[PDB]
This record gives sequence, structure tokens and C-alpha cells, in this order.
Amino acid sequence: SFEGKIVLVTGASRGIGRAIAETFVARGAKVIGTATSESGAEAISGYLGANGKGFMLNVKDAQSIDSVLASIRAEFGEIDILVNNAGITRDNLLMRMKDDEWEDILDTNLTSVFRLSKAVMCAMMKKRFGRIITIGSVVGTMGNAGQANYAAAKAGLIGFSKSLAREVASRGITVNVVAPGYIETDMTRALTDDQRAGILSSVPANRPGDAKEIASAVAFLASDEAGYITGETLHVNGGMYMI
Amino acid sequence: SFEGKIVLVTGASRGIGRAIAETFVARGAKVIGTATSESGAEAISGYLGANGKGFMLNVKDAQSIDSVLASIRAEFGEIDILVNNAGITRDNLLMRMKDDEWEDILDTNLTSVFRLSKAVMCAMMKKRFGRIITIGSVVGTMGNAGQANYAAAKAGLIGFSKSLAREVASRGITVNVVAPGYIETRAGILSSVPANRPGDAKEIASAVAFLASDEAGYITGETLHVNGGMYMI
Ligand SMILES: NC(=O)C1=CN([C@@H]2O[C@H](COP(=O)(O)OP(=O)(O)OC[C@H]3O[C@@H](n4cnc5c(N)ncnc54)[C@H](OP(=O)(O)O)[C@@H]3O)[C@@H](O)[C@H]2O)C=CC1
Repeated sequence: SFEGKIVLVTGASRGIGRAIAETFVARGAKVIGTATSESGAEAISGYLGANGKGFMLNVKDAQSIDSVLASIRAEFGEIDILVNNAGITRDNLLMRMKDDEWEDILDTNLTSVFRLSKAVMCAMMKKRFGRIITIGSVVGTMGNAGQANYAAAKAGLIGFSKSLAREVASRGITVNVVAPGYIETDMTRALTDDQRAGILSSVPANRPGDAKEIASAVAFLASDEAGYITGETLHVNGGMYMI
Repeated sequence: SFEGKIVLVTGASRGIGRAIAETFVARGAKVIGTATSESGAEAISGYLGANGKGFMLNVKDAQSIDSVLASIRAEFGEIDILVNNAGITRDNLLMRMKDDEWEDILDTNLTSVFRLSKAVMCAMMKKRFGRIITIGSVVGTMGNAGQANYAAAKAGLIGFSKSLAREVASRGITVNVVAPGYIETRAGILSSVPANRPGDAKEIASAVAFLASDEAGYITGETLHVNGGMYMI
């Protein structure tokens, strides 16, 4: 149960993000989800109801971050659990990878983790409790052709998390990463059956993952039953990669 | 043997970068080292001698990168072996680390690997041979307090190399990372090294040299840990 916990979930409009926010709502938390557009911000508030609210936040603008967090501080309070789920893919083979594509991935998926962790953990330290969970990817451990930018960012937040964990572990704050595998989004249900079966051939579980299965893992690491788990990567990929 | 191969080592003024550049010269290659100062550049041209040359290179400047590459391709030729070694530290506990310190580590230690690997790989693919080695750090794997920016960049270049290795493995190019531990450039950190001694700069060079050789054509997407037991994977 998360009765009393203030939970921030970046990128919460759909898929993993929404399933994460929906899980915390059902377990008694005050859940704050973000989208990149005001329409998404208001769409989050609709399905969050009275238990939470949606905000428009861009993880690449420090001004947008100071505003939303202050807005969160006024109408809700200090964040107890931060779930970094802002993240995009800008696929290309390296010889075709443009600069802005590399820079966009590092600012959206890696620098975002540094900036939001810096802003929430001052309160987690004085309250001697905190949870910082970032959604990485199996690509960060396994690598993948055409996603050198993506894998660099997803692996970078692991080293970041391990370093931050060592800094704050003695103050009741744990910093962890959930690494999803093949999860069924709407873009999953939109590729050809030839494509679908191709990825499944490398999944021993012989099925795509479900967004709530990532939410279950995020929920566990955030629960108070995981105070001794810090600097860890929890892989949820159905056996696609085994570490 | 490295006869007929052209090597480029970024950041080869001193320490690990120098030992790497000197090792490739000692095994028959034509070597180019880079520094940020025209000072350190002429220092590299000095110790390389008639078998190599130094260049001033700022990996955060795209004009500097392309200019040095043009010179190398005109004076020496296409680069066969890229050793990514440019790197800096600006440590701070996270709530004390200003955004500039996070920016500089990523731009210098991570984005530099993407820029120069991309710039050299087109010729490597046409030759159907290539070696890309990036000097990482034990910190990128074990993590370290006050070094979240350094660790994130060092961990990120491993995710980069794994993906790139999958892209070019079939065309005779391998992409690997050498991860040093405690290398002498207190005893409190030597208390964490079971070897009970610091590593030598040339001990990293021997690693890099092994990966860059034709004997290591089947090693790709791998991190070789040279740390004396500080971390074990
Ligand atoms: N020392 C250790 O224990 C460890 C070292 N490493 C890494 O391995 C390498 C060891 O070399 P080390 O002697 O430690 O570090 P150096 O003291 O040799 O300086 C690192 C190199 O980076 C170059 N450099 C700095 N900024 C830039 C830039 N903006 N553009 C291009 N080049 C730049 C420097 O050139 P100049 O001489 O012009 O500054 C120098 O040659 C480093 O990359 C280090 O991070 C890995 C693990 C631990």
C-alpha cells in the first residue's frame, strides 16, 4: 500500500507510464503524471481523477522543471517516489545517425534523469525516505543495431543510478532501474505479423510483455518491502536477455 | 604486428593515452595522437617521432574533429584502429553538481565516442576490417559516490559499443571497451584492490593492443576489465 505517498511519473499518457500511474492510484497514492502537451496533461487528470493530476512538462527545459515541481509542491507536497519514464527512440544505423538525434536522446533519456533526481532528493534526504526508479530498457544491457543512441542513454542511467545509490543509501533512499523487454504498446499491435513473430522468436516466454507487468515491478521496488534493494536493475523481458 | 595499419589515439598527451600510442608504435603501426593544446600536440609529435604525429583536437568541437581527420587522411590515410581515450572528470555529490559539470562530462566522454566512431567507420566498412576501442572505467560499472556524471558517461559508452558492434560485426569490424581500475597517473582505495598495487598505464595499453590485434577478431561487444580485482564481472 502507498497510502500517503506522493508519486511523480513522467510521461504518463499511455502504455507503461499510464499503467504505472494507474497502479499507484489504486494503491492509495497521490499520483502526478506528466505529458509533453497540455492536452495530454488534461487527459492524465481525467483518468487520474481526484487521486491525482496531470501536468505539462518538458524534461529538456529547466524552466519547465522548476515550474512543475513547484506546482507539485503547492498543490500536493514533496515527492516521495519518483518514476522516470520520459523517453523516446530516434532509431538509425550509426552511419545514418544525425547529431540532433544523438543529442535529443541524451537530453531526453539521460540528462532528464540527472535533473529530476537532483530536484527531488533534497526532500527525500531530510525525510530519511525516498524512491528513485527509472525505466531503462533491455537495449541498455544487450545493445541493438540502429539504437546506439538509445542504448547509450539506457546504459548511462544505470551507472548514474549506481553512483546516486552509493551517495544516498545510508539515508533510506534507494535508486533502481526496471529494464523492460518487448512490451505490447499500440505501436506493437501496428506492425506486420511478420514483424511481430520476429521479435517473439527471441523471447522464451513466447509472448509480449504487458505494460502493467512493468508497473508491478515498479510498484515492488517502490514499496517499503524493498529498502535493502538499491543500485539494482530489475529485468522484465520474459527471458529475452538473462543477467 | 601492426605493419601497414594507421592508429588514432585521442587524448595521448600523457598517462594511459601516451602508453597506448607508444605501444602501437612499438608494434609496427603509424600512429596519430591528439591533445587539446598545440602545446601537448607537439609533445605527441615528439615522442612518436618519424612514425607518428600529434594534432590539437577538441572532441567537443565538430570543426576541430573534421579538420584533424582531413589532415590524417591526407598525410597518412584511412584510419584502421580508433582508440577513444579523450576523457575528463568533474566530480561532485549530486545535489552539488551544477548542470555545466554534467554537460561537460557527457559531451567529452560520451558524445566524443559517437562522433569519432561514426566518422571512421565508413572507411573501415569499405576495407572490411576495423577496430574501435574506447577507454572506459571501473566506475562506469561499479558506480562511485560523487561521480554520477562520469559513471553515466562511462556506462553509456558500453551501451554504445554493444549496439555498434552488432551493426558492423559482419563486416570485419569489432567494437570493444577496456575498463581500467586504479591506474597511477591513498591506501584507502588500495584497500579495495585485491592486487594490493596500482595499475600501470602500459598495462591498459597491453589490453588495448590485444583487442586491436588480428588475434582478437572474434572479440566484439566486450568490456575487458583491468582493475586488479577491484570489481569482478
Ligand atoms: N586515471 C584513472 O585512474 C582512470 C583513467 N581512465 C580514463 O582513461 C584515460 C586516462 O588518461 P588520463 O591520463 O587518465 O587523463 P589525462 O590526464 O591523460 O587527460 C585525458 C586526455 O583527455 C584529453 N582531453 C581533455 N579534454 C578534451 C577535449 N575537450 N577534447 C579532446 N581531448 C580532451 C586531454 O588532452 P590535454 O592533455 O590536452 O588535456 C588528455 O590527453 C582518461 O580518459 C581517463 O578518464 C579510466 C579509468 C580510471
